[PDB]
Amino acid sequence: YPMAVGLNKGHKVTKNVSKPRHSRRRGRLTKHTKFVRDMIREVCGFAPYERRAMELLKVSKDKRALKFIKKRVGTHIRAKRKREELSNVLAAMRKAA
Amino acid sequence: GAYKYIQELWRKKQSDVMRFLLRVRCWQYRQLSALHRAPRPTRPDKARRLGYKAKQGYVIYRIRVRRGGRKRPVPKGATYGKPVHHGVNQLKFARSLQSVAEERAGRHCGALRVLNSYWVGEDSTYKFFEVILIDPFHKAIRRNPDTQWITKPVHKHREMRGLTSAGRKSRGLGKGHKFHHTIGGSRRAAWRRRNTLQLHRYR
Amino acid sequence: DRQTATQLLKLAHKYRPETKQEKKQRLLARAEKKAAGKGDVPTKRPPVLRAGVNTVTTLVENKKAQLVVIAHDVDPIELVVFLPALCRKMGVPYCIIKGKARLGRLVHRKTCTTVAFTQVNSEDKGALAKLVEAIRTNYNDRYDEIRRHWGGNVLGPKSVARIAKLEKAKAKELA
Amino acid sequence: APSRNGMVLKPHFHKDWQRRVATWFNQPARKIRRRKARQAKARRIAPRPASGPIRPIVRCPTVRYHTKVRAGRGFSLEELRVAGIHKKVARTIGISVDPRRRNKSTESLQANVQRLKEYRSKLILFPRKPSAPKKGDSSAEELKLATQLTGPVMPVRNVYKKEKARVITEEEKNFKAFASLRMARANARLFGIRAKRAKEAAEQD
RNA sequence: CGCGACCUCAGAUCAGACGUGGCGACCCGCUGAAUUUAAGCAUAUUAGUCAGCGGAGGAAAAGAAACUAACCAGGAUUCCCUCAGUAACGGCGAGUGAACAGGGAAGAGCCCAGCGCCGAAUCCCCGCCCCGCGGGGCGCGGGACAUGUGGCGUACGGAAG
RNA sequence: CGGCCCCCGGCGCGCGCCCGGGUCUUCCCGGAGUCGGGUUGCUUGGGAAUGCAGCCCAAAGCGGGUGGUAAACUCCAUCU
Ligand SMILES: [Mg+2]
Ligand SMILES: [Mg+2]
Repeated sequence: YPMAVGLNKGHKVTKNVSKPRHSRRRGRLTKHTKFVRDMIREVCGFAPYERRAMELLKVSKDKRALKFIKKRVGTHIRAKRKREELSNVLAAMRKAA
Repeated sequence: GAYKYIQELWRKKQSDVMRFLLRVRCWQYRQLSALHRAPRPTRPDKARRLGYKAKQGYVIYRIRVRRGGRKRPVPKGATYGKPVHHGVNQLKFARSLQSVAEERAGRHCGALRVLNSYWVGEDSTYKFFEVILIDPFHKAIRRNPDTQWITKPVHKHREMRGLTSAGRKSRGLGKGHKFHHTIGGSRRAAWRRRNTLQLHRYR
Repeated sequence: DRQTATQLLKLAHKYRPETKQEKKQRLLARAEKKAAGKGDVPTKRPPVLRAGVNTVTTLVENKKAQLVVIAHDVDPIELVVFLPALCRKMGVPYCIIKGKARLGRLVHRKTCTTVAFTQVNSEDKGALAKLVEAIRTNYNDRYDEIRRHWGGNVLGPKSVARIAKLEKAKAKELA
Repeated sequence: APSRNGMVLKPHFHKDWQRRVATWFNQPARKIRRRKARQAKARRIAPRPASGPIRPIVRCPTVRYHTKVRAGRGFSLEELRVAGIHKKVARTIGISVDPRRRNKSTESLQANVQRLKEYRSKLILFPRKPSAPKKGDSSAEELKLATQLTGPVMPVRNVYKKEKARVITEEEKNFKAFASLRMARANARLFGIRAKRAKEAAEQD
């Protein structure tokens, strides 16, 4: 019972299951490159918007520590990929001790 | 794997090991002249990913540009216009400062074609840029047939037409719905194509 | 110093890569033998030092290196700044020699910024295996002694004498 | 300026318009110019056809136009993969290649795979000096004509099912009606909300 | 201190090359008003045009998706017909105002940096002769560039062993 | 229609370069003061900012851009 409107829309056609394109894989971590960026946060250091951000994250507020990165890195969804990995580097500096 | 370390170290320029020599050679460039010849590109990874090849032929000027948007060159602010046209002090100059840097670097040398350029320093007033050049008529560039695309004479003065990487960022073009403001060729070609009257022969 | 680094520029000197007048005539005696003799392998190991950053960088993250002779001044300061921390992390030793143009004449070029060791001759391995200890004593045993350290921040000799004269007038008051 | 009953008009001649106008007094001159570039091109090359390569079969984008068939751009590799020819070999054989085209059906995929081998069926090649690596005899007994026209294998072929005649059965004449759409649409804008009202019964506890 | 290696630099009527200027019909980048219309007139309009300034070519610009789509999916750019004087903008006034679909013209595709292997297998100049036109070459020897990285294979449609 | 002169693209000896294909195994895989956000000017039909530019803040890698009403969550679509 095909129908062009509703929930199961459209002409019933079979679907090809096939290996995805190679431009579709852009930002996989690829272990050679994780070795670079883990070697480099001990030869270069951190920034002064995140030296302060951990020392609000380790103690006082984590809403405001989100809301400090929210103001200083662009979007809200970029700040939930900074805050919960500022805490991770702070975790492996705390729970490796 | 060396240049991947040079890339990623340079891409963190607010840490303290970077912003020391990020700013000790802001000072070290501000005492030289306005336009200048560096003998070798002072960040080698970026210049060659734009197309530098360390051989005979290329030459790498760093030049200086004063920062800030343009002030309207009208005497005593008297623009003599309707009140939407009194813009003396808040105007922003729709071509980027990186392409002004490529212009006067390519303006001084008449015989040097320009490939593209990149960012190497800022004070508060000055905004420095290396500019990498290509000599057309050297025999190491007139041979090597993957570089003979620049000795062709339609690539004379790729700034004052706006054909570099930095200049064409400000032309407005591109593909998509975001850039069909300029959907034919360039910005004032679509204005001819839309705003002409295309009466037929059997009209 | 110039004394411990005397051996290193003389140990490496017999691993100087192939210059012009011997590259021209190594192709020839291999050719004069090729139509007569059919030798399988003249050089099973080349005892040679590698040149340049983009060779020496790769040969540490495969651990194919023995020792890293690294230079003092570079056109871009950073070009080099990761290579001490990279070799300590992998564990291949490194030493910082005076002048990027003193090791440039190990290879017949102007400035070569790094040389490293992959295979020394095993009959002169003990010359390498005597001074590679003192190299990783000075550097790789001292990473958190060298990583922490800051440089500069010392006043000029005309602006420190007027500071130290004020120490007289307090140590005169306490007399 | 307006009078008794008429249209209200916005004629776009307030802008300067007499300095960009384009009379087509050369459109006969441009038609018989670009017929010389088809006469003296299709003879200049080869017994290769005019009107370019083989294009594949392509079904249109708009809901408005998905019921119809169009000469597309290139067989997007996969049709070169199921039929098994090399991609950089394909565009010197006379087969167009469009790599950024995808296939998310098996119905449409074999619709060109048979088409490609059908093109490869009606293809004859000229080997250089007649040692003939993987081409047969004298030139298909001869080339039989010089040039082909308006597309190789008639790229429209908007075919349709006969579907001759049928007996209306019991199930077919009772059910499939208008009320099968009003409840179909009612499971389009009252479906996500009914996912949420069942969460109300899982928090009633 | 004297000699030397480099690094940043100068000087030259050094050897050999190169750029400026003119035209500007079409093209490219930037700066760009007012008369006019609104029956007045400040937003708007005229207009991103006139003028000004710089860039070239026989065409230029554009270009091989950081796309259009939301169904049975299309597939670089440019141009014409339609979309359409429509969506949308506007003292929502005066007025300005695209694009995707669809049909045609033409339809050509590709390169690199980077990650890696090959003992710089790369290039310029200089001198000799091969030997050929009105000259450009593979040979033969000598100075450079270059390891802060030349050349082969390589480009995301995957690639390498 | 001829004859007369000069120039064009396409014979064949001596030049010069010169192994591709399908499966399996493993390995590699990417452009930063840039993307984006805040504000300010110009601009567009682009309307809760379409493009452009200045100044500040300045990224990440299952990450990023887009999906034409600001936003948070949740899948997906396409692209690199
Ligand atoms: Mg030089
Ligand atoms: Mg001309």
